[PDB]
Amino acid sequence: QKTKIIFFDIKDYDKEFFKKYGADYNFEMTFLKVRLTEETANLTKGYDVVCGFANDNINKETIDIMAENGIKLLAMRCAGFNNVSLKDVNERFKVVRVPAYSPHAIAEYTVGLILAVNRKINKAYVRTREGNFSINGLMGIDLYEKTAGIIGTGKIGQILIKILRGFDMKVIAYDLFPNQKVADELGFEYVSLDELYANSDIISLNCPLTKDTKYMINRRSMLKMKDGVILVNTGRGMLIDSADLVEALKDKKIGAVALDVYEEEENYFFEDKSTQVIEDDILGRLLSFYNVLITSHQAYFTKEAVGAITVTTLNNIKDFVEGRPLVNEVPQN
Amino acid sequence: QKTKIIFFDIKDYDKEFFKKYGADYNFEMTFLKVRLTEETANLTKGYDVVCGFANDNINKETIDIMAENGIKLLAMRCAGNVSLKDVNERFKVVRVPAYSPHAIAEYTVGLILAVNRKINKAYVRTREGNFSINGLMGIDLYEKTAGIIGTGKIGQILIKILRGFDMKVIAYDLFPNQKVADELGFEYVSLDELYANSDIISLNCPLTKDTKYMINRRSMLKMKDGVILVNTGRGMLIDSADLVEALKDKKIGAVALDVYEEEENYFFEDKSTQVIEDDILGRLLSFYNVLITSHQAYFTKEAVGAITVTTLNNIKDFVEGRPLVNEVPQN
Amino acid sequence: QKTKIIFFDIKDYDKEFFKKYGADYNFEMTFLKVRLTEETANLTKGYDVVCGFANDNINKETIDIMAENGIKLLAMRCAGNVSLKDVNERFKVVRVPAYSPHAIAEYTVGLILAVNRKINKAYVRTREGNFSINGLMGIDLYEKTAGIIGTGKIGQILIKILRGFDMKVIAYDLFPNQKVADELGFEYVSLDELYANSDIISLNCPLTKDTKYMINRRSMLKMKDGVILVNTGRGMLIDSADLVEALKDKKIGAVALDVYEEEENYFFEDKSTQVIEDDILGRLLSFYNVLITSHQAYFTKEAVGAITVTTLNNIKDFVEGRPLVNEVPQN
Amino acid sequence: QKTKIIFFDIKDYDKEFFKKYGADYNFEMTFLKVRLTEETANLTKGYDVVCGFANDNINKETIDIMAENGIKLLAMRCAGFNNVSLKDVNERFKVVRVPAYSPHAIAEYTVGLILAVNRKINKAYVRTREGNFSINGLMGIDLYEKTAGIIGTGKIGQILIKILRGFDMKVIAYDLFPNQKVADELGFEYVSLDELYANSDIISLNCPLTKDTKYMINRRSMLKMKDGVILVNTGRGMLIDSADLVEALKDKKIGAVALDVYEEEENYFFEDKSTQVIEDDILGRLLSFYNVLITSHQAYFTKEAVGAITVTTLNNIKDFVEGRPLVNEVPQN
Repeated sequence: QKTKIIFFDIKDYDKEFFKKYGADYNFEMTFLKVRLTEETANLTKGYDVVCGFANDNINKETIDIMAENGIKLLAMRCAGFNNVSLKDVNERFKVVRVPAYSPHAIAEYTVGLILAVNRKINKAYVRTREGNFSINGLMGIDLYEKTAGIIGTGKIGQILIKILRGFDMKVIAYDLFPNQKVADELGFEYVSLDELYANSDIISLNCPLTKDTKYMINRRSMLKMKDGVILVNTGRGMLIDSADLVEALKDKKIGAVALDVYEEEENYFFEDKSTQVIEDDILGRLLSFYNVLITSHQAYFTKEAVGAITVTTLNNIKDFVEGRPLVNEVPQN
Repeated sequence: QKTKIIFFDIKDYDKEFFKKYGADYNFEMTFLKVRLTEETANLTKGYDVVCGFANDNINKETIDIMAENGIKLLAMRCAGNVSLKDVNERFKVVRVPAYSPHAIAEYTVGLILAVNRKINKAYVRTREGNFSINGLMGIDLYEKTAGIIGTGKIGQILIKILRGFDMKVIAYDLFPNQKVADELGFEYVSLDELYANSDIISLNCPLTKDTKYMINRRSMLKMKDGVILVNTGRGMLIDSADLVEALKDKKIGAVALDVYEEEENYFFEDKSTQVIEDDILGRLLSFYNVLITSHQAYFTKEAVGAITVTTLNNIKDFVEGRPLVNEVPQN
Repeated sequence: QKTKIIFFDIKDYDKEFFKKYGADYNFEMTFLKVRLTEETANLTKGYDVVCGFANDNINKETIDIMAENGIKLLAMRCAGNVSLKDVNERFKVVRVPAYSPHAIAEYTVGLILAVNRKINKAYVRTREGNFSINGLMGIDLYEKTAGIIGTGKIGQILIKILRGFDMKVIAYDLFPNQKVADELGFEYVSLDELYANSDIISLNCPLTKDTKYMINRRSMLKMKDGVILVNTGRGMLIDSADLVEALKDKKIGAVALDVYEEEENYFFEDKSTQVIEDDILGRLLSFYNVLITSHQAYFTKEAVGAITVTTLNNIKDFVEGRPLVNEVPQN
Repeated sequence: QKTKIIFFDIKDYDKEFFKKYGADYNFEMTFLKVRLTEETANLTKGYDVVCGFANDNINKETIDIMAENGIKLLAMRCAGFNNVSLKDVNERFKVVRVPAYSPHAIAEYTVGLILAVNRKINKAYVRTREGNFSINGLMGIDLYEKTAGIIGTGKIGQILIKILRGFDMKVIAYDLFPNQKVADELGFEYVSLDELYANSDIISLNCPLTKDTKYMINRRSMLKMKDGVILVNTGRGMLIDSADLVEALKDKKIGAVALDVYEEEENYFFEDKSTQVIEDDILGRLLSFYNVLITSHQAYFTKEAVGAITVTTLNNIKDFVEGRPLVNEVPQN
């Protein structure tokens, strides 16, 4: 009678959110701790809907077993789907995701990254954990009255800008669709890229990836920046030409950099590669610089974000069962 | 003919700033990284001025050696650790506080976010090639309540930053300034109200008999489960043994400590190759949700330039026979 | 028609070895990394055989669920943690020890050297770009005395390795084998002699009422200052609270623990995002000269192949109606 | 009257060794905690002899001040002297060092490195320190009955071989001056390089650096090795073509590698570069591989070695004062 959903890779918090928000939905929900892989795909027997996540390995064999079991929808409770062999589904079931949003989580994370690399909080941690309370080399800069250059004045950039204005930073910004009323309200100034590069003590990337923003941060543009600039990217990996970023670090143009995204993150992120070789030379090199901080696309990861993802997942499933268009469908080609 | 100054505990930019701001004064400056203790006090021979730092051990023997060497002024950068009564007017003592309000408020926000979003933990994973984010979920600050204990200048800067996050802010101080509360958009409350309602609590108040161990088993009982606590004020504001129990009980969600009630035995030094004798500190260092840093909230280029200048002004005032603004009085 | 086996706690080479050595038997194998607890016990539905590991929590509820699902055999890899009396003959239980003597002796020498020469500490420095070696001085093993407690097969292998270093070796066992002592070149001694004379002490003996807390405040008092202690035997051989005091007093120079008296709450799991409730363990983890590893002395490719084979032989014997050599008897 | 010696960078243990062993020498010894640099060089006033160490910065200005102060000998209590501006001394004083020996410390260290990388002891440490008691990915191999290939059968190689024979490894070895009696006594077999490469599960470099051993471990020779080989070098940095070592790691030819020496260690070793950029790409890349362990020329560092260095330093100084040839002189060109 009720729609039967099997969930994989569930943590206590996921379970509580699905039971809490799903109370209104008329689904019958079973929560498993294991990931969805070919070892576990036969547990989908008897279910109508499978809910998956970023650690699953949803390959051909997994897909085949779920289709044979008559699964009709695979709902990913995340924005990525690189772990799904889309080409093998063949419309045997639909696939849906949850697009990234959570703009406060991400703007807040960005400021946490700026401060962590500016003030060396990660490095201090590793020292004190080992009983080393020396602070030599950990000096940073005050943000007060420095200039933040914000690339992108969407919803994430606006939240970011309002926080940095709270630090009494001076804020300049670049966007192809500037909004002068928001600039008046938050107290920042729109400028060209050239002006932003020349004048900014810290630079954050908060703009979408298009042909024109692809590798916008590269050798040429970093030459225009101030020596010692702090760069942060929680937007998209491909906004930065990573190889050039390595040279600018070496030349000392870039004072520090924090990356929550990476141009070839698909091969690395969300996975523990701590016991295997990292084949990407540029990533392996970035990980050895004292002033590089990398994190694995975690800017979103707050309980509020997770709760909204949970809601979107339940709405995804309801829309499917009611035959509505799937706005979060992942197309199979 | 030149005034001779020997510096101990030299770190980032100390040498360049002292040289730059000390020019045109006829100073001759010797810059050591080592600390001042009885084992290095002999190096003060032939100097007019010794300039030290908070972790020096300036005990009676150290004092006697410098007095014997005829030093005239001992100037302590960033200190609160001199055995002042053994000096006995043999030389003057100066103490230059590391009061740098922007640096410290900004650091506090960096600590809140680091422990909330587990940035330090992520770093240790990704450096080792582990890109899993399991267990690293935090909370949004937006629309949460921040409880700020102390509304001096560091607290005000902090509050204006957190109001930028659109946190709701309440605060406690014995000398409230309602004009600033109206300007920054916060509300003054009692300690009991602050404990009950705050999702984040920051300590930015002076250490008195009454604030000593104000955060303790009873007060932490009144806090919300999962509260984030940060302390960049003074170590003694927190009963550290009770803090260990409140972590175990899971009352405290996460804690960042830039100060520690017995930091004088540990801070600013590398003890990575010796035993830490303090049980409580050794225990705090093994919690997943404790971040300790070594009193480094002050540590920016701008702060250090201002401290350096204040230090040199005291030295110049001494040499020109004016009052030493930062002199520690004896008698 | 196929025998169905579900594996929990799968790690390095488990899947490949079970597949390789299990071929030609008509087994159908499902391989999970998760652990077996009441929250995963339902996954055993439809299986004939469950194959678990030492950190599973096989409590009454877990047992009841597997019995309800009709499992016939629970085979525990590397265990000592099943609530055996709740089983009540509803299924058979097997326990396959992680006894692998070369792996374990070799690991022990790697632990001695790691803590002596501070290799682990160096790693954390150089990974961060710190190539200073200050504080990392060790001692030569050549001509020092090694005290080996237990001369079973793991102890014998260890002793032959340390004799290769030209260490002098003394040993304690209640069942001494003088022929092996003549062959390997060591001398049997009392515990008091071993404590007094040993620069290195390794525990490689079984846990009985008499060896329980044999290393404690009194016995460590008899040891030489700066002694290196290693334990890859059993956690309970050491009174861990006394070990904390002996570290603080500086009696113990360095200690490597592959086992811990309460390891059953911690080992084999990632607790990096939760509180460690055990005070003593949290304190041991903050000493510079403590190295703890999670019962991994066994963990080589060869050991695991042999354990895998023994596991599969028990399963095959079950299916063919022969005695299960590693069955844990009930009644 | 007595010869006056000023010592820099003294640790408690150094002091105790100099007082203990110098009791027979008739020197007057002053021990300072500070390093010798231009900030401290005027403390050499009134002394006849300066005793220095690897963290000193003995540059032109330092040299000039010591010469003006009438220093006659600079004794380095270490084997290196890259931190001395030799060209500026101009025979104003002599410079002596202590050549490396301590063969037990170094053979013992080598085995500690082999085991650390084989058994992942360093990685386990970082995990348990963080409260992670998982052992996934930490599996090693038994040494028993595997084959160790030892390049160099000098005093260090012989000690190493006797230890590994204690593990009941099979040992084969290469040396240009083989000693068949030592091979009979220790139970190993001499072989060609080609045979050693083809047959060894672990390989240790314990041979001197000459034209023929320079980059002997390179692309071509590592192609001949077994996949998964464990390589250890406590001999000299230049025995390995480091760039090729990075490619062999990536290809998975090398299973793990432990380096106590590095071909351009002069720029890095003994110094804390944890708050600055590492300009050497190859070093920065090596530091990010899971199966690379680097340590800073510490194989020697035991109390026995330090005590012998102390003795050699005192003998250095006595030989100088008595006008004997200085066998440990560092020539100034």
